[PDB]
Amino acid sequence: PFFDVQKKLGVDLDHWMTIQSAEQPHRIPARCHAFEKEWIECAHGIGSIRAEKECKIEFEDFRECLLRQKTMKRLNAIKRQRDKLIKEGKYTPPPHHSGQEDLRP
Amino acid sequence: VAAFLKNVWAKEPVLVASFAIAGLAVILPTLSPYTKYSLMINRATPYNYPVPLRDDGNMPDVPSHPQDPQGPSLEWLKRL
Amino acid sequence: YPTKETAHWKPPPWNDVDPPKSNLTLNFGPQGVLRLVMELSGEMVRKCDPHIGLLHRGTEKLIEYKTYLQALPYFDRLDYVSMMCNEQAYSLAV
Amino acid sequence: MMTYIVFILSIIFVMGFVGFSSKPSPIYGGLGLIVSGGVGCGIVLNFGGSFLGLMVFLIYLGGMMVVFGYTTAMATEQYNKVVLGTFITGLLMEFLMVYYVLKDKEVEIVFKFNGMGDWVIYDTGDSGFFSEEAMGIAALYSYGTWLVIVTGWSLLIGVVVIMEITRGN
Amino acid sequence: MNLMITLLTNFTLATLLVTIAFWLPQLNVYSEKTSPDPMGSARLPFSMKFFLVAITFLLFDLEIALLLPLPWASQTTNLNTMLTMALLLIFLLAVSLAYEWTQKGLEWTE
Amino acid sequence: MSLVYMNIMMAFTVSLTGLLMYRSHLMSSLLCLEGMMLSLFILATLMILNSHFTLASMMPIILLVFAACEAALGLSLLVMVSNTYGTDYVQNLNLLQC
Amino acid sequence: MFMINVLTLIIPILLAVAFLTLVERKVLGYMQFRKGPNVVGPYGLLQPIADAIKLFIKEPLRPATSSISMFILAPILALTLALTMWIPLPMPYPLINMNLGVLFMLAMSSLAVYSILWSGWASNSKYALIGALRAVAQTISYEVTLAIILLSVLLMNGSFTLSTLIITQEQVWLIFPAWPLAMMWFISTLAETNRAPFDLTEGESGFNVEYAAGPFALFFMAEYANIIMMNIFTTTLFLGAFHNPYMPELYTINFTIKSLLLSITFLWIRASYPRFRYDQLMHLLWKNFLPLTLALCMWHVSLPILLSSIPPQT
Amino acid sequence: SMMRWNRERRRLQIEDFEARIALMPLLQAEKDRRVLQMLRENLEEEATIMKDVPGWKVGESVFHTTRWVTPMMGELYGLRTGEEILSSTYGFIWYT
Amino acid sequence: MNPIILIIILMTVMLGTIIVMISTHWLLIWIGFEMNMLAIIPIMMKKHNPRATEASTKYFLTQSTASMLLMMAIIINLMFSGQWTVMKLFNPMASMLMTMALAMKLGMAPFHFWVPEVTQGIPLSSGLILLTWQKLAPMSVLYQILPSINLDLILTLSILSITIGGWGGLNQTQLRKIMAYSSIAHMGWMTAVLLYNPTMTLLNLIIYIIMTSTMFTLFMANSTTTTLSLSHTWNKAPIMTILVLITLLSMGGLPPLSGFMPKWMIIQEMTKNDSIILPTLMAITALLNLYFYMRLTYSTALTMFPSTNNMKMKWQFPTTKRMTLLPTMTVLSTMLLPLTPILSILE
Amino acid sequence: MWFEVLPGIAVMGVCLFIPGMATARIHRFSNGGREKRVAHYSYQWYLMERDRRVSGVNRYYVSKGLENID
Ligand SMILES: CCCCCCCCCCCCCCCCCC(=O)OC[C@H](COP(=O)([O-])OCC[N+](C)(C)C)OC(=O)CCCCCCCCCCCCCCCCC
Ligand SMILES: CCCCCCCCCCCCCCCCCC(=O)OC[C@H](COP(=O)(O)OCCN)OC(=O)CCCCCCCCCCCCCCCCC
Ligand SMILES: CCCCCCCCCCCCCCCCCC(=O)OC[C@H](COP(=O)(O)OCCN)OC(=O)CCCCCCCCCCCCCCCCC
Ligand SMILES: CCCCCCCCCCCCCCCCCC(=O)OC[C@H](COP(=O)(O)OCCN)OC(=O)CCCCCCCCCCCCCCCCC
Ligand SMILES: CCCCCCCCCCCCCCCCCC(=O)OC[C@H](COP(=O)(O)OCCN)OC(=O)CCCCCCCCCCCCCCCCC
Ligand SMILES: CCCCCCCCCCC1=C(C)C(=O)C(OC)=C(OC)C1=O
Repeated sequence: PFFDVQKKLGVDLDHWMTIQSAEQPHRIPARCHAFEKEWIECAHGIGSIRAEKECKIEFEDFRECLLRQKTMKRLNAIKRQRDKLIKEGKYTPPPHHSGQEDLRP
Repeated sequence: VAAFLKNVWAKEPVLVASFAIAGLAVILPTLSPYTKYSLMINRATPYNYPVPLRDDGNMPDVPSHPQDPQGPSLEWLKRL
Repeated sequence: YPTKETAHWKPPPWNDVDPPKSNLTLNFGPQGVLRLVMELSGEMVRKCDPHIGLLHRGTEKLIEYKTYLQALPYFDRLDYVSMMCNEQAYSLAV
Repeated sequence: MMTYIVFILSIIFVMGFVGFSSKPSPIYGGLGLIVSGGVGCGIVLNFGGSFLGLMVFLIYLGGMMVVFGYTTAMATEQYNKVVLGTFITGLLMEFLMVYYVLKDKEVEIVFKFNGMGDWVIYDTGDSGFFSEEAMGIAALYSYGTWLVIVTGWSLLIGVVVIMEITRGN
Repeated sequence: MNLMITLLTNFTLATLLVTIAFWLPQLNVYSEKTSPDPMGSARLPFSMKFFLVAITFLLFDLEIALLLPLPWASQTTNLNTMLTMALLLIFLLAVSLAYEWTQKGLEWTE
Repeated sequence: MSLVYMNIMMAFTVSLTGLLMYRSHLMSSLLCLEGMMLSLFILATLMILNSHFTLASMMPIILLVFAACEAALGLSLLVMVSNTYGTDYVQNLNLLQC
Repeated sequence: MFMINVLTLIIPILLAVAFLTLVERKVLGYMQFRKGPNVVGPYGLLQPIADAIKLFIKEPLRPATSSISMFILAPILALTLALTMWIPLPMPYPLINMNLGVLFMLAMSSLAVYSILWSGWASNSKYALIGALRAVAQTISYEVTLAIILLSVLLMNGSFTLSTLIITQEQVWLIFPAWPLAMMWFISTLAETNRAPFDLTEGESGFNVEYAAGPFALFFMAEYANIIMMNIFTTTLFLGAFHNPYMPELYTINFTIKSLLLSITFLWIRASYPRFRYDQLMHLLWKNFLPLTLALCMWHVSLPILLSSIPPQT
Repeated sequence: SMMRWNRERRRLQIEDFEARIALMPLLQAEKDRRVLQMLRENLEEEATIMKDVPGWKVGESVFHTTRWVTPMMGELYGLRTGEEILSSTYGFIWYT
Repeated sequence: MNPIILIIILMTVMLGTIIVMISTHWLLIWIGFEMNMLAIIPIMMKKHNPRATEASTKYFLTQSTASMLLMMAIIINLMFSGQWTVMKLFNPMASMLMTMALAMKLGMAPFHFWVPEVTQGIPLSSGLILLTWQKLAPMSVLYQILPSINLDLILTLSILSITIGGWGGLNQTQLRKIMAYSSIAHMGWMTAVLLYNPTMTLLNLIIYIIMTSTMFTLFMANSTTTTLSLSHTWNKAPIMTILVLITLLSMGGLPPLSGFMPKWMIIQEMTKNDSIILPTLMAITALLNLYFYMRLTYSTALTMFPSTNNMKMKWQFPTTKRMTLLPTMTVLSTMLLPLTPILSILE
Repeated sequence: MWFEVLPGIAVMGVCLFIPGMATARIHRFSNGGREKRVAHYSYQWYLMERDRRVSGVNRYYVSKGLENID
């Protein structure tokens, strides 16, 4: 029994902390504001059963924004191959990846 | 009601001062002419960048320069 | 259905009340001088038992072997912040 | 090493819980939970949770664990193999987790876990002239009105409830 | 980082002075002491009143924890709601104090 | 996912299995329960700071306050048990077997 | 270079705690119509040195402790927390310039009761444990009015930054708008440090009577570091001095004179009053200071709003 | 006195915030060129490292969207030195 | 207890259950459970004996463990979804932890081990609150997360609750432990149909609360906590034996009574989903609950156990106890089966 | 008389004077004859790291003015 008193009375007791894309103090965006806005606007109103299969792509992009598992796995692959080629002597870093180049601004 | 006040002011003046200060703190922001200015100052404080509007062609109340006459002014805060 | 395991289980009380199955005693010792045996009930003092005799020196048995002039300076040392008053009390007695 | 420091603190954090989950006595258990609270506070502070970390000190440690140690001091009259074995067991399980995720840069206990330092997943921008965590806690009085009502009512009820059940009548 | 250096220096100075205070008179070979309390051997009597003042501290400290973001909360643009809820939290701390008062909870440690 | 989250979850499970395997004292059970609460505080805090989800920053404080109030209630229960048997041993709490 | 700054903080702390003992004995001498120490050094200036060397070669009491580890950790924690309360103190510049220096000080002074608690449980005497629990209950009681008075003052500051508290008081001392907060604050700092008329660890055996003379001297010097520190924090908080950013030593001399006068005011209060009974200072906290502190907390919430004087966040 | 002085301090806060606002477009342009510099450097070094690895697409986004994602800390400073990593990811937390 | 304090504490129990029912944020769900436990602890310690302190300690420990597992499920949902809406969970680990937490809060087997102790340790009115009002909030959270509840887990909890609540009451003579094992078996029946049709879950919950409130109201109106003191009721008040007869026959699911109404409908919703073995073994296991109900009806209504002499004094006084809604709850727990299609008001 | 207590007060006051004078002089020595940069907020740290990059010598306190542009 979800007695939806907040929609019946028109009061906002707890909807404001419910999502990251809601209204925030000083308009501070979440780090996954755009992905969650896309997943919600995809999945809105069509029901959860249709949302699990018709909005899976935006949900996967949003989960991968939140947890960065694919990004960390890709950086693991690049850094592991990089240290392997350092060990094999076949690669050398540039001067801008060693700290010898007096950064941009 | 006046004998009760002198009685509790003779017996327990800490609690009389406590309820007096608390009652002033409750009622007095609804009676002050400066409570409007607290809100006006808090909304005049620019924590964020004032993101500009795309000029469509009809916005006579939005300036094109910060030193333009139209727009919200803060002479009320400089004067007070 | 009582088994061998549940052979010691007695029934609960009818009013569901089981029986509950003290107060502090402090010996403020000599560490003038005075011993106190406090029976306290928290902050409150229930009993105060002052144990004395830590300066009983047998003064008035020693008076019994000394003359009246000789027993005068024992009175300086009884109420030993009130010396000449006790001298006066003994003098008025004699 | 210093790029892994939050992870390192978390290791001590887990070791701190094996300090008191083995339960030597409630007093050393309280001490282990205090040290655990300090190092978990350090974990919080190294993400930018300054106010939340000082709530771990002021309210969890300085407020609540003081009352735990105070109540414990009014019990357990002042004067094991199970505690020692469980402590070395939890120690070895945690350092085997450490060894696996540091030699593999991936582990999977229940979920998959990266083996790099947790610095990688931060943000590369500024918050301007505020702390975002500070303004989100300050919005408890502007946006969190219902939350303040139910929290203050629970604390008032907590005062009433403690005075009821401790009275014994 | 400077804070970690400072905490380590303070802890190291404290541990150094504690080690010096615990082991500088141990170099002396004074004597071995035998030495064979107001309570004689009685068990520590529990007092309900110390536990009540400790729990009352904990509950008012949770109310303090709610009160702590007020200097940042005054900067809001919803000042009527902020002021109402601020006065309401201080009033609920006052009502907790009044209920602790009038039901004799603040007695013999008043 | 992130490597620190592994340790905070594993700390929660360590304090769980400590709370799910008593030795004698009820106070050690309360300490395991508050270790669980502390690990929940740390994990919620690291997520909310990590995601820059601003309005949930008041969430761990709430997660503190309620649960510490809960802890206070638990301490009172221990004291009442300690006012019945002299100790807080959980094997004295066995009258309800019959 | 930063470690030089840390040592030039913490070693003069130890020297000022050493000579605060001499200043206390002298000022309490002349207020009691006698002299203080003037034989050991010229004007008694070698009395703390002689007394420290005496205490560090005094025999250990060698007691039976329930915990050896907490018996070691209670002086370590007391000294460490006594030294870490100084590092955000803006005088005119803090060692560690942190954004939440006030809240850091409030937390690290809330952690100071574990020294009393661990040292009381480490003593096998039940009477020492009872006195430790009374001292802990006193201290955590007065922490409440510390936190709420401090919050009510910092509603005029705008932040928890201690360095901003100098900027706050450029036109007036903050003792003028907050003297009831200032006087309840001063008595609450008097009751935090177990200082007379609130010294029930010397009223008829405290928590640390079971230590050796060395660790007792360490507890004593942590307590006097807390006294000097809370007077400096009170001086920064209510009696904030003038600061020229090109001449910082003007602020240093000014707050140093004010903090010395406030520490001597502690010395002068213990030379003037009888002790409270324990329930009487519980009555002073829970039934006198806390209703006034809640009323003034409501007042200092609502007063920047009704006057339009809400201070800046930054 | 606190009324007059806090009102002047609010005016000073607004003056500092307007200075920040006037400087923000220059800082935003510099930051945009900064992060695109670092991503192009990482992309070219990824191209010259990940040649032996089978099936590797250089610059392969892990998102199905073509929208610009704000770059992560490890995406920018992953190939650089740990000193720059510390001085870009813990410095403000550790600064005094 | 002060009556004003009692009213404020009972309104706080109700307010905790309401905040669980009406909120859209998981933190407010956890807050409502915390408020509910925090307020219901003094209701259990109403009489101040060591049994109520033991019962309240066991209740506190199990509900606190469940609240911490609930918050860990919430926090894992925040990991894998970044939001806080009270809806389906976005991780099977969070779903398993929340199902475990709610099975602990309901006291479903094998987390049942607190329910017969705590109900025995507390008075009959607080046992009524524990066995009726404290089900409404966790069943509401289970009602809202049923897209994510694992089928095998909730059905294992359901059949283990029905079997353990069946065999538990067969050895009992205390009425509060009988009602507690009856509670465990009925919660098994309610969650066995949760993923198939939650309207029948709400039906079984309402009919169970009516029958349980009838039985506790009869136990309070006769001041009876054991079987053997319930057996003196025919010599004191012969109407109450007929009332406990028809209500215990109704709780066993014997038609034409109202407690036949849920379980039949439950079977009616489990065979549409092609489960035949499972409602059959559930209904066969419900005969155990019926058996110890029949034991109580033999002890109370259908025979006359011998009384004592002092009962003759109690003949000279009528019951002044406020038997609130007892004829209403007696009628609504027995004669309601011809109104079985009223259940569509719960859809 | 009462001025006999003033040597101890003088010693203690010099010892209280030392830390603030020391941190002021060490901040001016370690930061180019000026105050230590106060970075409480991430914008101040952003400008400070920008200063450390535009100085060229990896020191934020080395200021660059109009002479660094044409
Ligand atoms: C920070 C710099 C220094 C600050 C000042 C401190 C320096 C002086 C210190 C002197 C030595 C003190 C030693 C310890 C003394 C402890 C005892 C003591 O004083 O107890 C406190 C006593 C306690 O009361 P009591 O114990 O004396 O009285 C008996 C109490 N009953 C009746 C309950 C039994 O007083 C207070 O608590 C007062 C605290 C300050 C109150 C400030 C009120 C300000 C004005 C409010 C408004 C009043 C007007 C009416 C309304 C007008 C509205 C417009
Ligand atoms: C509305 C604004 C907000 C109000 C709430 C917040 C106030 C802030 C302060 C919080 C104080 C919390 C605790 C107050 C408890 C009051 C009840 C009380 O203490 O009654 C007992 C007392 C007799 O004392 P006793 O029982 O012996 O206790 C030992 C001390 N002698 O009895 C007494 O001493 C009698 C005291 C009651 C009468 C006080 C009257 C003060 C009048 C001041 C001016 C008008 C203020 C108007 C505000 C509303 C007043 C009701
Ligand atoms: C920030 C500043 C902090 C300052 C803190 C300290 C303030 C007070 C400093 C001390 C002031 C002067 C004290 C002089 C004491 C008397 C010394 C003396 O003359 O001792 C005489 C004694 C025996 O001499 P003898 O030759 O036998 O005499 C017969 C003569 N026909 O011979 C002896 O005893 C041997 C010689 C001992 C000399 C000791 C002198 C005092 C040592 C003080 C150490 C600390 C000083 C400050 C350090 C930091 C600043 C440099
Ligand atoms: C029995 C055991 C031993 C007992 C004796 C020793 C321990 C007790 C005494 C020491 C207490 C240690 C306190 C450590 C954290 C203090 C809080 C803190 O860091 O506050 C300062 C500041 C917050 O302010 P803010 O300005 O916002 O941050 C800088 C942003 N520009 O934040 C910062 O500046 C952040 C700086 C980086 C983060 C620092 C983390 C320190 C390491 C983790 C804790 C280690 C200690 C663990 C045990 C604690 C006590 C139980
Ligand atoms: C989708 C569904 C959503 C939710 C729908 C609504 C669900 C309602 C569930 C109601 C549960 C009620 C629990 C019991 C009432 C709560 C308060 C209570 O326990 O009162 C008993 C009270 C205590 O008095 P006391 O003096 O302590 O008794 C001991 C004697 N010395 O007094 C007594 O002891 C006197 C004895 C009689 C008390 C019986 C009260 C029964 C009231 C409930 C009736 C049944 C529920 C309503 C009908 C079904 C609705 C679904
Ligand atoms: C690192 C060591 C520094 C020196 C030790 C602390 C300073 C000397 C204080 C001596 C002292 C005095 C004068 C003193 O009077 C006193 O009794 C109340 C003490 O406590 C036992 C003392 O410790």
